[PDB]
Amino acid sequence: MHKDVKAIYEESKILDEATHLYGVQRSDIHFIADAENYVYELKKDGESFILKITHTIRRSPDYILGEMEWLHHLAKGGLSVAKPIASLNGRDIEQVDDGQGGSFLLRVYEKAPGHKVEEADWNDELFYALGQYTGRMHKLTKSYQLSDPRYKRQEWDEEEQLKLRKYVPADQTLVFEQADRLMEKLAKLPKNQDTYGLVHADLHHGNFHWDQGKITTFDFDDIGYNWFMNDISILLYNVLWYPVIPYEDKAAFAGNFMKQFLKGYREENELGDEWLAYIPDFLRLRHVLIYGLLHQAFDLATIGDEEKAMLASFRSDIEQAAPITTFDFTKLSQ
Amino acid sequence: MHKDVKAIYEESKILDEATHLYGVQRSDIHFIADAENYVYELKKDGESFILKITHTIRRSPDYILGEMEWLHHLAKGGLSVAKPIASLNGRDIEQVDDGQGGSFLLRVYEKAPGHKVEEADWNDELFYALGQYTGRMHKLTKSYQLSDPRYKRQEWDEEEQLKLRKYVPADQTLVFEQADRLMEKLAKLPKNQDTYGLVHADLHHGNFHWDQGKITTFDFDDIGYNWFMNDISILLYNVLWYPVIPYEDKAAFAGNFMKQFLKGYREENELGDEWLAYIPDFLRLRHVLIYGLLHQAFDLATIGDEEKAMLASFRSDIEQAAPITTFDFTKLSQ
Ligand SMILES: Nc1ncnc2c1ncn2[C@@H]1O[C@H](COP(=O)(O)OP(=O)(O)NP(=O)(O)O)[C@@H](O)[C@H]1O
Ligand SMILES: Nc1ncnc2c1ncn2[C@@H]1O[C@H](COP(=O)(O)OP(=O)(O)NP(=O)(O)O)[C@@H](O)[C@H]1O
Ligand SMILES: CC(C)C[C@H](NC(=O)[C@@H](O)[C@@H](O)[C@@H](N)CC(N)=O)[C@@H]1Cc2cccc(O)c2C(=O)O1
Ligand SMILES: CC(C)C[C@H](NC(=O)[C@@H](O)[C@@H](O)[C@@H](N)CC(N)=O)[C@@H]1Cc2cccc(O)c2C(=O)O1
Ligand SMILES: [Cl-]
Ligand SMILES: [Cl-]
Ligand SMILES: [Cl-]
Ligand SMILES: [Cl-]
Ligand SMILES: [Cl-]
Ligand SMILES: [Mg+2]
Ligand SMILES: [Mg+2]
Ligand SMILES: [Mg+2]
Ligand SMILES: [Mg+2]
Repeated sequence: MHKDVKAIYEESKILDEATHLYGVQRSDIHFIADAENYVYELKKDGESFILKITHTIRRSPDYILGEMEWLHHLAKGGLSVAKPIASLNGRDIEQVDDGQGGSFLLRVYEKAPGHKVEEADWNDELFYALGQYTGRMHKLTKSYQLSDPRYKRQEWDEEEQLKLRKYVPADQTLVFEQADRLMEKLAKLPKNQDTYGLVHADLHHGNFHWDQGKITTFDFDDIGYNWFMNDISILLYNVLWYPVIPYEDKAAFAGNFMKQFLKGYREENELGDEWLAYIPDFLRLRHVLIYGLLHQAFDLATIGDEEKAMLASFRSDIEQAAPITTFDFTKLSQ
Repeated sequence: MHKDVKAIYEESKILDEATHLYGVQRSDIHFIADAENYVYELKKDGESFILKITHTIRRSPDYILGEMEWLHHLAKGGLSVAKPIASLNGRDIEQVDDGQGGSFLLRVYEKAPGHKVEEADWNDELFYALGQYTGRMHKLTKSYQLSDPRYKRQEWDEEEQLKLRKYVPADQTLVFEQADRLMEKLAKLPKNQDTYGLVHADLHHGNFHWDQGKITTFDFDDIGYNWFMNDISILLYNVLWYPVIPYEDKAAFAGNFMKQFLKGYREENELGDEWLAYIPDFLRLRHVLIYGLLHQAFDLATIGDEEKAMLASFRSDIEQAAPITTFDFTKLSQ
């Protein structure tokens, strides 16, 4: 959570607003998580919904409307996504004055059917199904047309958490050098309809439900224009980071995941073998992004020595330009 | 900091006791750090001292007296170490009742002459000097005679922070499997007076001062019986973790540090080349220890998602039995 948002959020006050805006009682709202947004389950007329709250420090209403517009496009095209629900005043986003020049932004979505994947689900069938779904998502995004420039989502390199100098101590000169080199390397990549588009940009097993083999995604809060190969790499990063079943051999796991994923992906979208060589760079970019996120979450003048000790490990991985995995992804060519 | 100690520490009350025990005004007590102990600089009659405060949750007075007996052995042998200073009541350790049947434990040391190493002093000359000093320390420890068994320091395997099952969730089955395998593997190693003895067990560049080429060590809080090559490996782990000058190539840095260190070490103590093969195991052991330390410091029920995300990276390194570096230390044989 962005440290400046955490500092201003008063939960009982803003949830009181939600009660009137969505026509529920406080007892119908249940906390889920507070990672990037404040997320709650909201019960109304038998059914379950999901309330996500954020703030203008990190999101504008128009930017969120660009998320909703893409969601609509995907749902129209037959992809299972969790759709927004309007407030009692008919709004997709409710804006609440914080009293200090900003706004809390509330929005509600349908609760995706099924559940997050568990050990019994963490297998080749899942990885294949993720590939099929992601392929379908990328094919569908090729026909997306932005209705209004107000709602334009960011390009990959505009991401706030990649602005390391804003959040990381100025003395970490090698960190900035390696990050700069990497973003300069990825900026050399070509972009066309078949390689680059509006993508989810945070695929992971906290952001979808599995309902007897059927995937429904959510958490479209970070969508942006990006390479299809990067969208895939971000999922890989995430499954390597938080594996449902812990692994002893990282390379072997990465290779098997990608083998199964790509079998499914290839049934639904064409992407050239040349992109496989860039997976390691995209994995390194995610690591840089996480280092930025962590610094945007922490005040280094107050955090503990233990947190600093863990941050030191991440710092050195970035300074080394250490590969996330030793698996040679080029061997997964068709 | 041990989470149970952090929970009960009443700083102001305890520092009020320190004013009378060591004869200093509250304004002449300056906070330094709160990593494993609460550490303060004391200013008295134009000289400087160091106050370290802990609690009976993690240390007994007799165990600390074991630290001090070794310090005096080393000092008598000509090694520069920061010696304890008695309180105004003539005691090497002062105890302050916590109100619940435990005690805060206060003790004061000489402030070591010199300063912490910086970028300008991070070079082959330092690494060589560290080798010389460490070799002298190991040679000196061979003649240590323990006075009474009350003051015995622990064997390596008795370390609290290696007791992962006490602090880490029971479901991290692969973590425990790897930790157990490694501890059993190291238990196969031979021990004799030339390979094993009472050692510092936490050498790092936060734990010594450099005064124009002369080293004075401190933070003897974790001394215990261990292999000489593990004492050396622990220093290596620590310089790789918090390098004063960040490196791009970990293996090259590790190799160069050890080459310079061993040149110095070999002038002052003879240790067989067969031990070099065990550096990677000892480095992995330290990584296990740090995982235990972090769990001892954190309450997983209340820590934030950002800390958990960093811990997940650590967990996976242990699960993979990932080597800390790819450098082949057996190439540094004579
Ligand atoms: N539409 C939905 N349907 C069902 N459950 C959901 C839905 N949206 C969110 N959740 C649940 O609430 C959790 C948090 O929501 P999420 O949208 O992941 O928040 P976030 O703050 O953006 N977290 P991050 O994944 O770190 O960016 C998810 O992991 C799900 O458990
Ligand atoms: N004898 C001393 N002379 C000079 N400075 C000292 C001395 N002892 C401690 N310090 C300073 O106080 C800091 C913290 O003391 P230290 O003994 O390292 O505490 P700790 O809580 O055991 N930390 P750790 O290194 O994580 O085990 C050191 O890094 C030095 O900056
Ligand atoms: C606190 C944060 C570091 C947690 C992290 N989340 C992310 O890495 C991403 O959501 C962010 O990197 C992303 N929101 C940043 C962005 N700008 O897109 C982690 C990532 C993750 C991986 C696999 C399964 C998971 O359930 C999760 C998860 O829930 O969150
Ligand atoms: C919060 C804690 C993780 C910080 C860490 N300290 C250690 O790793 C060691 O002091 C402990 O592992 C050690 N006290 C545990 C033990 N049982 O001996 C770090 C280690 C370190 C490495 C290099 C230079 C440094 O200044 C430091 C430092 O000051 O502390
Ligand atoms: Cl709640
Ligand atoms: Cl709206
Ligand atoms: Cl399977
Ligand atoms: Cl005493
Ligand atoms: Cl254990
Ligand atoms: Mg999410
Ligand atoms: Mg999100
Ligand atoms: Mg220390
Ligand atoms: Mg210490």
